[PDB]
Amino acid sequence: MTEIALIGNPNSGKTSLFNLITGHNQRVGNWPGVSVERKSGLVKKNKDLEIQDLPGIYSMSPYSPEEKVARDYLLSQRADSILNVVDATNLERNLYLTTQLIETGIPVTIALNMIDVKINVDKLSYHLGVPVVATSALKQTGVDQVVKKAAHTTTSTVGDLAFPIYDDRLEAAISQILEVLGNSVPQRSARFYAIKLFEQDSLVEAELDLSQFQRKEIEDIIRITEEIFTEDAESIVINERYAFIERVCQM
Repeated sequence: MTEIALIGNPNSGKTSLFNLITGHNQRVGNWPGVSVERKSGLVKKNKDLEIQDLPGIYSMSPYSPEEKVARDYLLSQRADSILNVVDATNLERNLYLTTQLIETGIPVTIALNMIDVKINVDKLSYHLGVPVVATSALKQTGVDQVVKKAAHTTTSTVGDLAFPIYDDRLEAAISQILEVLGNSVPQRSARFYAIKLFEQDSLVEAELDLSQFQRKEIEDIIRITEEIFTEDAESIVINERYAFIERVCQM
């Protein structure tokens, strides 16, 4: 069975789209160890697809349990695909999460929502390297198509993946964290873990069993990259994401 993770910003009509895809059969439980709601449901028109609703989140930071829930699920690789619900009226701000979702290594399909409620869909698709489909609940179009696209854009079907490329200086840091990580992380999510370690993410630092050597190399890399920017590590990433998004939205 194909498991499509539904994730987006709050107020993107994500919970609206979930209900319109799954119909009446909705199974709700609880995530392990936390009080965070676990919503799920099979696709109304295709019962062979289970849609896993994730809570509406703006980022994948170590500060929120909802954001931890979303992250941990995507790194456990229980999801085949990501169906990223994106509010078109606030494209730049919604794409902050998207860039992070793409880095996890689970193929992303974007349901570009609230088209009715101008963007060239194909150019946005091309510069993010992900399938994008305009979805309008009002016109009742592309909802079935975007599900189908996510359904066959999975960890199984897709070979290589396009990740957002940042400044050469940060890419230098990322590849040097990638070299020192070795096989301590999966190839699929390696880049995701490398950026989090650069940011000095509490969850990732504590999650990975890293040798004294690896931890010391990551430090040197952070120290030098912080000096060349004259900016703290976390901020460097934040600015890079927005810069990439602005470059992408220009298109």
